[PDB]
Amino acid sequence: ALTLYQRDDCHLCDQAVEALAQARAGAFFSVFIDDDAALESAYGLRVPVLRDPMGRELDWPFDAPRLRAWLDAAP
Repeated sequence: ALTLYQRDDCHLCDQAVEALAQARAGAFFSVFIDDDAALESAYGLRVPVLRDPMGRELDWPFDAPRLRAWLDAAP
């Protein structure tokens, strides 16, 4: 499963969600940075950001082909 770091009320984050569906990425779980100072400082200017089990990260912007390619480029 992937980890999608995002914040509440963000069009870019909603778009990442759609990219995950269109690229047919597998399972993913959202982690909202809003109430986490540490996550805010680390991803506050980058969200939405995708992170895989290996620890690799893909920062917005990314469309279906970039996402699907990033996934297939692992590990």
